[PDB]
Amino acid sequence: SCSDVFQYETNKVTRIQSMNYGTIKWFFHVIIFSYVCFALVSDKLYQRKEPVISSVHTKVKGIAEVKEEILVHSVFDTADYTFPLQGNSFFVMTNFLKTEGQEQRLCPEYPTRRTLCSSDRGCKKGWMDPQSKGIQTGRCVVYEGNQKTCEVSAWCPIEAVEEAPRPALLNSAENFTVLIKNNIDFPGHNYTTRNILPGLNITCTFHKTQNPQCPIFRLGDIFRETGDNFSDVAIQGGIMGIEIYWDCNLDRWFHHCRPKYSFRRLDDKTTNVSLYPGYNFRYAKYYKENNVEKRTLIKVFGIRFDILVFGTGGKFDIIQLVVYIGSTLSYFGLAAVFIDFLIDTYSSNCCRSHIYPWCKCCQPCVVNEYYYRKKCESIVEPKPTLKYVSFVDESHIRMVNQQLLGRSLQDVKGQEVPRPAMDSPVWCQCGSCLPSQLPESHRCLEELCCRKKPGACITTSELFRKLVLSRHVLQFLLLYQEPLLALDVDSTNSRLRHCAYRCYATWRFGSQDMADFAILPSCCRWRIRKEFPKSEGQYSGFKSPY
Amino acid sequence: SCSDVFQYETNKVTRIQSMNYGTIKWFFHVIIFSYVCFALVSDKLYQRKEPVISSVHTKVKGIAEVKEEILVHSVFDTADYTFPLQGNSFFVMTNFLKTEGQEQRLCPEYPTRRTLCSSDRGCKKGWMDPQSKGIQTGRCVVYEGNQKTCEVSAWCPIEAVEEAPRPALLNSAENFTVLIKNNIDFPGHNYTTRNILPGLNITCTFHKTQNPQCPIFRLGDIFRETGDNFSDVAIQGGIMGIEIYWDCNLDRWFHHCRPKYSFRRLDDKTTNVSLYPGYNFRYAKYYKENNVEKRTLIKVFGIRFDILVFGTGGKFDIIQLVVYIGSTLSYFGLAAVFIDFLIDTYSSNCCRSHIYPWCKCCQPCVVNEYYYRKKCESIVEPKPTLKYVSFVDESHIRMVNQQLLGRSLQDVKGQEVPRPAMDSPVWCQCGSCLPSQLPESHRCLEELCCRKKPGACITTSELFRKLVLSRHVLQFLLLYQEPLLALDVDSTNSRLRHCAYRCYATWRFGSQDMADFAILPSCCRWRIRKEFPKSEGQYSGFKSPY
Amino acid sequence: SCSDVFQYETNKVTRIQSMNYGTIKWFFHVIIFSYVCFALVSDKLYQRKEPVISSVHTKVKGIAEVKEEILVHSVFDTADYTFPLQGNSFFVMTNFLKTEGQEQRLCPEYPTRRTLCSSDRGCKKGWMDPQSKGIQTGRCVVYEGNQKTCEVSAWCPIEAVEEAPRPALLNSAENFTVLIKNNIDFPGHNYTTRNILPGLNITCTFHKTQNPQCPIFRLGDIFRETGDNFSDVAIQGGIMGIEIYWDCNLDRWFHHCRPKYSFRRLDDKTTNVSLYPGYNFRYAKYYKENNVEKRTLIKVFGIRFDILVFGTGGKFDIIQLVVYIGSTLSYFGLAAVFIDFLIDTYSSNCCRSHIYPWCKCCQPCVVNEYYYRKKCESIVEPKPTLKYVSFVDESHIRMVNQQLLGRSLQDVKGQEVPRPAMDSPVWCQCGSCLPSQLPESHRCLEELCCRKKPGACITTSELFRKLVLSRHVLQFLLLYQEPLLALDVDSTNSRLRHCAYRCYATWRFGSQDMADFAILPSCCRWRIRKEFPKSEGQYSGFKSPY
Ligand SMILES: CC(C)CCC[C@@H](C)[C@H]1CC[C@H]2[C@@H]3CC=C4C[C@@H](OC(=O)CCC(=O)O)CC[C@]4(C)[C@H]3CC[C@]12C
Ligand SMILES: CC(C)CCC[C@@H](C)[C@H]1CC[C@H]2[C@@H]3CC=C4C[C@@H](OC(=O)CCC(=O)O)CC[C@]4(C)[C@H]3CC[C@]12C
Ligand SMILES: CC(C)CCC[C@@H](C)[C@H]1CC[C@H]2[C@@H]3CC=C4C[C@@H](OC(=O)CCC(=O)O)CC[C@]4(C)[C@H]3CC[C@]12C
Ligand SMILES: *[C@@H]1O[C@H](CO)[C@@H](O[C@@H]2O[C@H](CO)[C@@H](O)[C@H](O)[C@H]2NC(C)=O)[C@H](O)[C@H]1NC(C)=O
Ligand SMILES: *[C@@H]1O[C@H](CO)[C@@H](O[C@@H]2O[C@H](CO)[C@@H](O)[C@H](O)[C@H]2NC(C)=O)[C@H](O)[C@H]1NC(C)=O
Ligand SMILES: *[C@@H]1O[C@H](CO)[C@@H](O[C@@H]2O[C@H](CO)[C@@H](O)[C@H](O)[C@H]2NC(C)=O)[C@H](O)[C@H]1NC(C)=O
Ligand SMILES: *[C@@H]1O[C@H](CO)[C@@H](O[C@@H]2O[C@H](CO)[C@@H](O)[C@H](O)[C@H]2NC(C)=O)[C@H](O)[C@H]1NC(C)=O
Ligand SMILES: Nc1nc2c(ncn2[C@@H]2O[C@H](COP(=O)(O)OP(=O)(O)O)[C@@H](O)[C@H]2O)c(=O)[nH]1
Ligand SMILES: Nc1nc2c(ncn2[C@@H]2O[C@H](COP(=O)(O)OP(=O)(O)O)[C@@H](O)[C@H]2O)c(=O)[nH]1
Ligand SMILES: Nc1nc2c(ncn2[C@@H]2O[C@H](COP(=O)(O)OP(=O)(O)O)[C@@H](O)[C@H]2O)c(=O)[nH]1
Ligand SMILES: *C(=O)CCCCCCCCCCCCCCC
Ligand SMILES: *C(=O)CCCCCCCCCCCCCCC
Ligand SMILES: *C(=O)CCCCCCCCCCCCCCC
Ligand SMILES: *C(=O)CCCCCCCCCCCCCCC
Ligand SMILES: *C(=O)CCCCCCCCCCCCCCC
Ligand SMILES: *C(=O)CCCCCCCCCCCCCCC
Ligand code: NA
Ligand SMILES: [Zn+2]
Ligand SMILES: [Zn+2]
Ligand SMILES: [Zn+2]
Ligand SMILES: [Zn+2]
Ligand SMILES: [Zn+2]
Ligand SMILES: [Zn+2]
Repeated sequence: SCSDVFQYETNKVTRIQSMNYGTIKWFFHVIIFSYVCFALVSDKLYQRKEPVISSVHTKVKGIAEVKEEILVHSVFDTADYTFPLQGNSFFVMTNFLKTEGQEQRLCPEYPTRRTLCSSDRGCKKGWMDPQSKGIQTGRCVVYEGNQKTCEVSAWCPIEAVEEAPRPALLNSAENFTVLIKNNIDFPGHNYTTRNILPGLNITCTFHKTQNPQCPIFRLGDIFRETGDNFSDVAIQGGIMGIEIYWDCNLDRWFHHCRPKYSFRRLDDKTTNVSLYPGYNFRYAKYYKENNVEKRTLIKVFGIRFDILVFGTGGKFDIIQLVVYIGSTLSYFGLAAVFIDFLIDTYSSNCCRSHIYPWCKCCQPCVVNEYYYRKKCESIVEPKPTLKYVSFVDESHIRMVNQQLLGRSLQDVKGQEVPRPAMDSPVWCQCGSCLPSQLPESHRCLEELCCRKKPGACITTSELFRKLVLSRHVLQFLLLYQEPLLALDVDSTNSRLRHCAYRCYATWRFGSQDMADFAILPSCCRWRIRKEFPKSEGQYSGFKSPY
Repeated sequence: SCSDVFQYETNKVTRIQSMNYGTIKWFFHVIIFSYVCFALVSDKLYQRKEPVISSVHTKVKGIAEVKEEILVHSVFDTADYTFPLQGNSFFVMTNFLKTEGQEQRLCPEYPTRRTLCSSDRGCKKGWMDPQSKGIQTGRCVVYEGNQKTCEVSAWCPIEAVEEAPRPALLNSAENFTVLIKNNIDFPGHNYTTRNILPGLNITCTFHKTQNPQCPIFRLGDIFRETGDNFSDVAIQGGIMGIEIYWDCNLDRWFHHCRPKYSFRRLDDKTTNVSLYPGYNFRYAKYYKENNVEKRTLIKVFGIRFDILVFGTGGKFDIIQLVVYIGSTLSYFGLAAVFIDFLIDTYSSNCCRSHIYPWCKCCQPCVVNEYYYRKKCESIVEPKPTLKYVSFVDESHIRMVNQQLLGRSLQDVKGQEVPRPAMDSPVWCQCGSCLPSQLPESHRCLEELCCRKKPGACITTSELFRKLVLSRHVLQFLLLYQEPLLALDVDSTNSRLRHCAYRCYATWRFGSQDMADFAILPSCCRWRIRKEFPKSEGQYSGFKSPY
Repeated sequence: SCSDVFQYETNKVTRIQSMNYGTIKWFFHVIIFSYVCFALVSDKLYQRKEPVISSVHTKVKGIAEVKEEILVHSVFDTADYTFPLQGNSFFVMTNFLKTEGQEQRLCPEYPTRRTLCSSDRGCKKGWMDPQSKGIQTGRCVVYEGNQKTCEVSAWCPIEAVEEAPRPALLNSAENFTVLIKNNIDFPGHNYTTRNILPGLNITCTFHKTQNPQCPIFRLGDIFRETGDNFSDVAIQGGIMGIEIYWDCNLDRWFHHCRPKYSFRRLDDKTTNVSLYPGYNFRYAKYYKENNVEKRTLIKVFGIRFDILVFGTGGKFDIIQLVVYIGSTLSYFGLAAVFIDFLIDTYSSNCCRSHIYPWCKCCQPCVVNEYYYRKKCESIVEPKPTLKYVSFVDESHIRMVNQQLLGRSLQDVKGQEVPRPAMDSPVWCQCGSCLPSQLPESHRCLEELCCRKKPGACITTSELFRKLVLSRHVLQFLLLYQEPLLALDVDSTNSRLRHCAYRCYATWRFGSQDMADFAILPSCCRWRIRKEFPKSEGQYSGFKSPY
């Protein structure tokens, strides 16, 4: 109903005045809160992070004097050593080999072990070797004098097999400068900045400590940073990485979006010719001379500079913070988990029978028995088979959640439970019990005696006659609930019989949890039925409430 | 104060010995833990993942014999069929159309339906058609014999409208090989590796099962993988993707960082000429012949290979694991939520009056009544309007949280509550009540009788005279709290009057929660006031504690 | 054991029938659930998001009539104004400066302030100025007539220092069109789509409202969108961004994967010549004329269009949803936290002694005293030093968890605690106490009197003689636990002495929590020992249970 909707259940708690557990709780809480705040700040988990969208524009500056045997000196400019390719990459030629006046004809292949032939049997027509730039014609030919090489259809004259020039022809390229303009955007955050800000000094060169924001880089300085030697790499070439990292906080109070520049060689420093070490490409200049298409083939060596731009932009997001806080909230209940585990363990008797005698430092932790007693109440499943049995000659109570397979309940011994400390037949050991008058199937239930060993019956006790058999007590108990009650003698006697069973069960078992499922001894049962007999019929006996 | 800071509140709990609920709890816990661990391992939620920073370097190898009508055979090398463009992409020419000796002049446009004119009226001076590479001059001209085309300023001779050659001139390009060198970095994790490791066989070609780590790829094999036909795509061209995936675990014990190679065609397999199918571009060779700038225009068809490199690098992060664990901790309380929901539902009487008679399989779930009784205590808001009423002729108690609008409290019937089973006037049905002597506004409160229907007054009960009106009982109760108390007769009588109200309320209502807000019947009230009258003045009556 | 494994502990709770707290709980729950669902939907936190892998293919269409003084008109096509560079970028030449017939020789440098020399002293041999494309030879030379410039080895004739042409020679480039084909993939989700779908109109041009899905873009329209003027940027050049955003939901029921096109200028709108404003590059055409390698140097101005493709693809992931729900579950316990905080504060007496008299609106919140009483039970650490003391002349009880440094326990006054309202020597103020017969070290414990101020001893009370000293009461209490008990007179007397201590402690302190650690007054102690003396020996006294 409506009145049941507007309810609030609060947990019943026990507040413990303990230095140890209070200190533990607050230590746990402070550590957890400090780590939670530290993780939040360090990893900026309150921030939504957006990857950087980058655009790079490079401007390489520098001229080189190049000396080639012919000896002639020439000046190379950007139009000569730079091949406009990309923005996130630029290439600087550092060396070259020139093959001039090539033509599509038949020519003697350059002398090599795979090529040098003695007769036409050492060459197959149409053979396309992976190591040739030509297709075999089948016949050997004189490359020069004694040398006999396999003729091949290709661009001719064939390239000479020669290593790259040493020293590199554009070794002066380490003195070249590149200006890098990097525009970045965070479209989700709608933020864009660039690496060159107004007022930045433009006549500087980058230095990681002196000028770490000058976007002008000397290539030799890049190689020094990486520990690589420009002169060596210039010969055969390579690939260098210019990393631009953007750790950008777009919170206006803590705003910072500047690049960090780092350098990384990207080509393997290998000498395995099978792997094509360095960085080179064959680039052909075409020109029409003598009404024929010609080719100046240049094997271009150089260094490709890859501009690697990466990073994130963070701005405060409520949802991210909420998610993080919710992911951290359950950690504050671990103090309770730990302390409750301590209360549950140290309440165990084992911790005192064996441990404390050995480790006498832990004895003061016996207070957890009191804490557990005040904290936890143990209850059993109220099953129809549940029965509780008390013997006056025993200090404990037996729980029998076990079917009686025709066995006397006196002989069925179940697990012991402690009594709440509020403060003729063969199975009879008191000589005051009578056989059960129930159906034989259910007769074993009442085959129980007040005592496990021979002795005096509990019926002979004073308190049995004052508590259980006193008409005044039972009448008072009945009137307390029904003050004006008036019943026939038989109905009243039945009520007093029930109240007497109740009184015995409460007296010997205590809690109604046990007294509800208690079983009266035959002696007490039949004494009560003698004090309050029914006019007619037979007694139903124990009927479990569930 | 300080002593209040060092406190620990533990929750009071009820431990249930139940097979069903213990099994349910442990089943829930095991399932939740297993799923939590499985999710953690599978998605590596203990790891901080960094996107890969990639650098690609390609080396295409292969020569092609090209036959063009003129019939002449020529050998194409990389310098011829490759246009150095990028690292994450390479292009292989597969076909071409050559237009030689172009000049900037006035020329007859190539015959087309849009172009063919009969007179100068079919061409507008300065017209720039989207389908022309020229600007109209206004006059028709003879392309050849009868053909009359619109003269146009453009590069001349104009290109012939011809499809790409079939078969492709560089069909042998499927036999070409590309070596891909991929360098990757995880700057946050400070890890870099490359796809070619020392010892990798260099004379292999990639195969997805035999050699899935050879970075040398035959282009035809790529197309076979994709199910595309190289011969067909070579004619008009296309775009192929070489995907390099890096699933890299940088935990040293479980370290693995190798690439997975896959292939994906990236151009639409369309035949819509409006959409410019394939991949072609017009590239012009410039040469000075006859002291004039000329142009050999080549329509270059071929396949662009895009190298797509993606992936993540994971290394264990404490913060990520902490966040995940905290996000999973609350799921362990769902067993408690579920079982408490079961206890709350199955405690409902509805589950037994109607359900169990129908579904007799659920009857053993009646134990939840006991569990709920041992688990939950219901309390009401102690409002000034709160009043509890008990009639001896009823087995229940009425709660009246409702203002008395001049109505007798006997006539005001509130909702019924069950009594805690601890074990002359017109509105009078017992003939022992007197009218209220309070102000008329507050007189209706005491207009209550001990019984709802005619009968004997509860004052005639024995227990009323023994519990409520016995001087010994009240004196004992007062001395129990104040052993040495001694008061004037009037003060003592007032104390006994209060204690008698208390005794009636406790006897008929039980818990002080109800007895505090109980209302004594007029009969009992005035009998008590007769047994313990005050010397002078009038009786204040009921004063709610709140 | 096994029976202890199959247990379920449920929390004991108090259900409060309160409009205020029920409404607060449900308001909290509804707000939290609504925000949780809103965050989930808005941020799609049930989805695993994959970054887009993009491939771009551009096709620029348009021809321009170019007029250069010589005055001659020429038609430029793609082969002329487009430099095949990349897919994610395309370049359109908009202006150029041509330097024809350059040769590698010695030439007079172009007149500038840094260059103009009067004699050979104004030029250093081999000097490589950053602003020169040549290397100084050391001698001045006549550029023209009076002008004297420093001779320099370079490509000659040296380029004239001239601004870019105004108006731009390819100003008609704003009428050019580019078709952008964008293929995207989500490899984890195994989804690929493209921006051109079947049925898309191909004769349109993009408009942000009319045709926001036409992938054909007029460049001038892009600049209008950005608010930039194409004519101005065409002169010196620039960089424009075409952003393609993919917000793609790959859930089939809510599936949508289409691009959003936006435009952003990427070059800084700077006029600082040091920063190389615009976008230009020097591109050289090489031709062999007169058996010499020549160079037509073109300074190419134009606009680079960067195609920026970004976005995510989301598909439902169970793990992500589970993580989010778990991160949100603990927020539902904040209603309980808040209401329990309210119960804990408003139970404070301070809220009534001072606050309510001032703020009389809060008085009805005094019910939290009742709620806290029904919710929280406070217990103390049962330390060996813990002792409770009650004086009959005081209404409260004193807790002494403090060692007695030879001080009489009567003089040691500890903190006050309220009694559970169940309902000759110098330190003696009643004249019935005797000195302690314990060892002097432990004698101060029993140096306690029944009353703090002079008066009658509690032993003179009737209830002391009826409850504590009545043999019947104690015998009944002993038989209630041991009905058939029979002991020697000395053992029985010891049992009655213990039970009398128990009865006094229970009567004056109540709960066994206090009565366990209570200290009997010397008067009561010795009266009890007189009523039940031991045959021989001395009395041990108080022994703390812990
Ligand atoms: C870790 C747990 C235990 C405690 C939770 C701490 C939070 C209260 C902190 C974490 C991140 C903090 C935020 C970090 C960044 C910002 C941005 C800041 O705004 C700006 O800096 C920009 C101002 C502008 O928008 O113009 C305002 C404070 C705020 C929201 C902070 C408010 C306090 C927050 C939410
Ligand atoms: C899912 C819930 C219920 C249980 C939590 C399980 C954790 C205890 C697991 C999850 C991930 C595990 C980690 C996975 C990876 C590593 C890296 C491993 O280190 C290495 O492999 C590299 C060693 C090196 O650093 O040189 C050390 C163990 C550790 C921290 C593991 C420790 C155990 C962890 C934290
Ligand atoms: C926010 C808290 C308090 C409540 C949790 C809500 C969930 C039950 C919602 C959140 C996201 C929802 C999902 C969003 C998307 C989908 C995909 C949908 O499948 C499709 O659309 C594609 C069908 C196909 O696979 O072919 C099926 C429903 C499902 C799983 C939804 C089921 C209901 C979900 C898990
Ligand atoms: C950097 O590289 C250059 C070129 O490889 C090294 O100089 C060469 O060193 C070898 C061995 O001594 C000589 O035979 C060559 O004649 C040198 N060439 C030049 C250009 O002088 C140079 O030594 C390397 N750097 C360092 C520091 O060792
Ligand atoms: C790719 O290379 C293979 C191997 O050279 C070619 O197949 C050969 O083709 C010739 C001419 O038809 C035959 O004489 C050979 O017997 C073939 N060899 C094998 C092993 O089959 C193939 O034609 C080439 N493909 C293209 C498109 O050029
Ligand atoms: C792969 O593509 C080639 C070229 O389109 C196909 O070969 C052509 O097929 C048509 C139809 O039979 C013939 O008219 C042409 O003469 C063929 N050209 C060549 C080069 O032979 C080839 O059939 C396609 N692959 C497959 C398996 O069908
Ligand atoms: C867009 O740019 C063009 C070129 O800069 C501007 O046209 C020039 O404007 C100046 C100043 O009035 C004149 O001296 C030039 O002769 C103009 N050039 C041309 C090509 O006409 C134009 O004004 C700019 N757009 C707007 C709207 O101001
Ligand atoms: N706990 C308990 N209850 C009993 C016992 N014997 C009888 N009762 C209760 O007494 C009632 C039956 O009374 P009884 O004299 O046995 O049968 P009756 O004469 O037919 O009413 C039922 O409510 C039983 O639960 C017993 O040994 N233990
Ligand atoms: N629960 C309850 N308390 C009552 C009732 N009548 C009086 N009291 C209490 O008795 C005290 C007043 O005593 P009373 O004889 O009514 O008035 P007095 O003579 O002025 O003291 C107050 O503490 C009341 O709360 C009643 O019907 N029910
Ligand atoms: N709470 C409490 N227990 C007491 C006090 N005096 C004695 N006892 C208990 O009584 C028992 C000792 O009885 P006592 O006559 O003092 O000594 P005994 O004659 O050697 O047995 C122990 O269990 C004590 O805890 C007292 O003042 N307070
Ligand atoms: C007598 O019964 C003493 C036995 C104590 C058993 C508890 C042992 C404590 C060690 C931890 C056991 C639980 C695992 C917790 C892992 C963090
Ligand atoms: C007896 O009850 C002693 C129990 C004490 C439990 C503490 C066990 C060590 C764990 C300490 C962890 C927190 C650091 C110390 C807090 C002061
Ligand atoms: C008599 O009162 C029996 C009525 C039982 C009502 C409970 C019905 C159980 C079905 C679930 C209802 C709550 C929704 C839970 C969704 C997971
Ligand atoms: C009466 O109290 C029976 C209640 C039993 C509750 C179980 C209802 C079915 C839900 C089971 C979910 C867990 C799987 C089975 C555990 C053994
Ligand atoms: C008398 O004792 C009244 C004092 C009340 C103290 C409580 C003050 C309430 C304000 C909040 C204090 C706790 C911080 C909560 C932050 C959200
Ligand atoms: C006395 O016990 C009054 C306590 C009332 C607590 C409410 C204090 C204000 C916080 C309200 C937050 C939720 C919105 C209002 C719910 C109806
Ligand atoms: Na949580
Ligand atoms: Zn017997
Ligand atoms: Zn017996
Ligand atoms: Zn009446
Ligand atoms: Zn009456
Ligand atoms: Zn004294
Ligand atoms: Zn005294």
